[PDB]
Amino acid sequence: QLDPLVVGQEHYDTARGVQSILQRYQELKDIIAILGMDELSEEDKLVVARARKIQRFLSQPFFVAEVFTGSPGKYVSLKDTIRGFKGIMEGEYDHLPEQAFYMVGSIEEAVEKAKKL
Amino acid sequence: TMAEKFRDEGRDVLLFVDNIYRYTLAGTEVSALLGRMPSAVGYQPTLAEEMGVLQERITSTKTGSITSVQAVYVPADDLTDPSPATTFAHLDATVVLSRQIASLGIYPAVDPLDSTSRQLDPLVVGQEHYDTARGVQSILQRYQELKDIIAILGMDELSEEDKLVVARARKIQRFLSQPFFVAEVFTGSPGKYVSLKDTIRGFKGIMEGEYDHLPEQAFYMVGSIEEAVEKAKKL
Amino acid sequence: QLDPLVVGQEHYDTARGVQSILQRYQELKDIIAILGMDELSEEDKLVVARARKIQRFLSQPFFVAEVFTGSPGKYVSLKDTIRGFKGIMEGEYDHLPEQAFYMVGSIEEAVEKAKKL
Amino acid sequence: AGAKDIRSKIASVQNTQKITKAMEMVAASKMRKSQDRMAASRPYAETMRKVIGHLAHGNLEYKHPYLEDRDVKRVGYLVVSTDRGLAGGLNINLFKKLLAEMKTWTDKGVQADLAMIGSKGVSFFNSVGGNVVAQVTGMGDNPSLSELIGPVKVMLQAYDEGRLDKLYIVSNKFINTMSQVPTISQLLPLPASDDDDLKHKSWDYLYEPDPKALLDTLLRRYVESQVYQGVVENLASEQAARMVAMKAATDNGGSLIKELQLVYNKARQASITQELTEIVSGAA
Amino acid sequence: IIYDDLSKQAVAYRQISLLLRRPPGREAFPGDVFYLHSRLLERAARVNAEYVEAFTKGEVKGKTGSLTALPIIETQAGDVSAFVPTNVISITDGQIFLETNLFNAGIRPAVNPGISVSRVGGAAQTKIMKKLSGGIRTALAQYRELAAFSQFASDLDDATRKQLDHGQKVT
Amino acid sequence: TNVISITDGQIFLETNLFNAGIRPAVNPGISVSRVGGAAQTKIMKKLSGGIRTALAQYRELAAFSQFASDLDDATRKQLDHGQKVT
Amino acid sequence: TYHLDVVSAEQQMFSGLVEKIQVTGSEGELGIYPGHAPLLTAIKPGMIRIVKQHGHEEFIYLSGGILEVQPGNVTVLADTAIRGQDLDEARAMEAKRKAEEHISSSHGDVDYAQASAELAKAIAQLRVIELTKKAM
Repeated sequence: QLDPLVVGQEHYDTARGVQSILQRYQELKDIIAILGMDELSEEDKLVVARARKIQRFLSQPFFVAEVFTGSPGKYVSLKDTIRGFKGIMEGEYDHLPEQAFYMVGSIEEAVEKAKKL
Repeated sequence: TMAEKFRDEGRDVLLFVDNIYRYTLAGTEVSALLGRMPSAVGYQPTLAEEMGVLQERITSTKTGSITSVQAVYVPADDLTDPSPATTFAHLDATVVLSRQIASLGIYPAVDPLDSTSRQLDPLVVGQEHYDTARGVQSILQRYQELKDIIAILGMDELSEEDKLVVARARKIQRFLSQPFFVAEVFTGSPGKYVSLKDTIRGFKGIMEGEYDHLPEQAFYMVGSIEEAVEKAKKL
Repeated sequence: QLDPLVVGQEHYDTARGVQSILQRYQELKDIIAILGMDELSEEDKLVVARARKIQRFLSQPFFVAEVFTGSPGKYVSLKDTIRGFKGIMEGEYDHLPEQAFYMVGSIEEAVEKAKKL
Repeated sequence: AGAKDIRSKIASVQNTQKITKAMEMVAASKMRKSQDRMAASRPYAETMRKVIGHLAHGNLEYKHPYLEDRDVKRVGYLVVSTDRGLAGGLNINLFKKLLAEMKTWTDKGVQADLAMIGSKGVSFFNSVGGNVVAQVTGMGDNPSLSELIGPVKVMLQAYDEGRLDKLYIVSNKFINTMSQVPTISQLLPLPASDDDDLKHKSWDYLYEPDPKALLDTLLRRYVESQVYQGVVENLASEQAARMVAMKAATDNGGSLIKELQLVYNKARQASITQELTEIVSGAA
Repeated sequence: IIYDDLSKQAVAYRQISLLLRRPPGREAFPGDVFYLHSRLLERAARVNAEYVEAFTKGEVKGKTGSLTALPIIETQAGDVSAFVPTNVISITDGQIFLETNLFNAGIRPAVNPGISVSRVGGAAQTKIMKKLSGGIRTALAQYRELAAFSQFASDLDDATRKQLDHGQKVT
Repeated sequence: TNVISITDGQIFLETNLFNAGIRPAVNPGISVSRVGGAAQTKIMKKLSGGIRTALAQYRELAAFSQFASDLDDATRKQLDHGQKVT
Repeated sequence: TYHLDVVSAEQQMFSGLVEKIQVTGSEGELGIYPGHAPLLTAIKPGMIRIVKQHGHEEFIYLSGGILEVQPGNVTVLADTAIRGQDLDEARAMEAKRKAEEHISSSHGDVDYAQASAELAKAIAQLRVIELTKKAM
């Protein structure tokens, strides 16, 4: 079902952009291992930071996993999902730390978490 | 059996089997239909006898003879599979045709390095033929690696005796081409039938610097070598 | 029977050190196979040399194989072997060639055979 | 084991073979470039040595410390080493050749002082326990002279300050694409180069302002230049060693696919037999 | 004619054959799975004017008939060398091998050159296409390995730097 | 393949670890327990969370152990913490 | 004309026959015409003017170096970077620091980094030599 005519170009482009960011970050993990972080370009260091943030933002606390971890669950619509990943990839949330995305739920809660941090 | 009839007339016969592996597989299909238990890799229990009772009628005889040229397909690229291993027990010679040798415009595309026979012994073919063949084989398989050194470091690195091995190997590799009578309607040139002795002459020549002085395209598609010189003449 | 309580701590410790070196040597055989030996570290060329010595020193001439090789059989007591393998593992025989260990009895026969090269 | 594991190992050895073939081709192209950059550096040192010869032992002479021996109380080494692995035996042959002679020297009571080019020698001697006083690393295949001014400034400053008595450069010498040899060679005090000026009865220079201040800079620049030449030859030697080592590795992988395929075929046939026999003998 | 999965016909035949207790063969396919696809695909033929004339009893004389067939086969994990794929590869006159690594990367249709070939070849191709397209296939089959070697190599020789980007245009 | 499907966990003991000295030879990367933290005292539950991650990062990096002389120092520390915890 | 060579330690900056040049010497500005008698001097950082034969003038920038004139040949042994006393002492101090503080910088050969990492991953836990029965 993931083709433009059935999901729309917005959802399709968001999903393809996320995939391509994570693919590039996989290309780069093994350069980071050998040559270290400080050797990447200024363009690539941003791909690294956004890929890590995206990789965090995919996590989510389930309402039923509350028994394993205690943290309360979250339900996230599709609208907020796209508005979140689009916002990360467009460089709009570069001001936050990585862990402001981990197990957050919706993007509007990542800022509220980063303020606590 | 038609070939055996021709043999009884005292002739020399040539029997082509267009794929012996399909003979094996038809044997297996029928064996399964008759309900017999599967043997080594699913092959019929009687594989090496169904093969032998064919391959054993193809022999010379005090009256005539049958030679056989058999196309062979090896499953899973595995020369251990029971069918290849059962066939090779009967094959004397073995010629392999290479896509690459054809890519260079050399026909017939017989790979001289992997093609083999068990008639190549000084006992059977003589010492001169034997060592001429071994000579051209060693030349070709050295050229095989010099042509890699060339491709990675460029020609200029090679020693200057190797710059001559790489000139003799090219002439050998050309002289292995031939104009078939059947090939005219591709190549135009008339056909040539080369007596063995003449091939021994030509390669004994090229191998030992004789004909160093004439260009490599004088050997291509010529036939005998005493026509290589008369093709160089007009080159 | 290979327990600290049965064979004493020193025998057990030597047997396990030998197992560990030979295993570490097994794990390098593919790197050595593909890349050749000169890629190994200075601390993993030494492991390889010590393992290749321990391998030879495990060999012994048998009083019943004299029929096959003439070399007179040797009888090696236990103390005299848990001393020799301790010796090899701690590098105190690193100055010998591998062939000094092939088909000998106690460790002094190897330190002696080395003199003949 | 089982067919489906061995086929995966065959696939990964084939991948390894692709990688080593690529590294061979890359290393060969970089070798050609580096041995061009090597020959491009000859003219400067070639002409500066003729100038130094005419100025130091020509129709007359001036006398710099660097030109005349003195009793060796302690020695310096400029050690050139690669920055990258997979060079084969290159670095360790050199380091052992060095250690043998640093041992031979300290058998006569003299000390040694080390300065490191490249990080492999750094990691090595910082573990064997050498006395390392200046280092430069990460030049890679972009050796530049300005990055070398430091570690040689150290050794020269210590030489004319009296704390060294002899200075060596240890490096590989690129003879052929197929052979490389480690060499320890002297560069202070200046070795004799057969620069005899008997043709130069004919003239002497006009010096602006004076010949001694010029001779000082000439000698310093010459030492820097020869250190740079040593670095560039070590780099081309590294590249050639990597090319040959990766050629070897590709052949080692190709000659192991052939074993894995025999094992895989044996396993394939065994699986077919064991399955079909179970079916046929489980029926009835 | 198009057979959507000849690799599902073989499974239905294996079933209906085992349920009749008939002895099995390799990979538990019935003894004669080859004679199943062989006798099916050997109907796809071009037949000459004498045969059409005799069969149709003289009603049509100028024509030749044909029935071209495109069987489809599914391979597990690209393993072209499995028992039913290597059977059918041995019956047809070519194959178009659709590669998953190209399909995921967005090259659609994912025709893999080099591995895929047509054994009748240019005899079937229209003259203009035979002229223009003659060079393409090997050009791509080589660009696709040059683009592999291009991962480890920067600073490519500008002789190959042209071949890369041309192959990339055409791809 | 049956009893792996029936049970609530698996402890995989591997001989290539046993020989190398790691006794008990539990392989943490392929072992599983589905009851997980619910079957732990809360101190052990608190503490083992970081051990899982130390060993997971170590497994993701360990391919480089045989090249450690050239590794960046920022990863060398993870690759060595993994060894110390193993 | 006479033959001019401008060479650094690293590469050759200029060559060929010339009609005249004007250089800024350490003592003062200079100018070399053909046949100029032998001379040796330092030169300051700055431009150098060449007139290639047939009057084609062009300006080259040199960071320093030494000028050697022989009667019919001249060569300019230029330097790659500004060479002073306090400029070089900064380099010496940085090189001395990096040796005590073990600041081992990385190279920048990304191609070798990628190839080496792929080669390390591909060969990991292959266990090939245990699987095939090679003796070794």
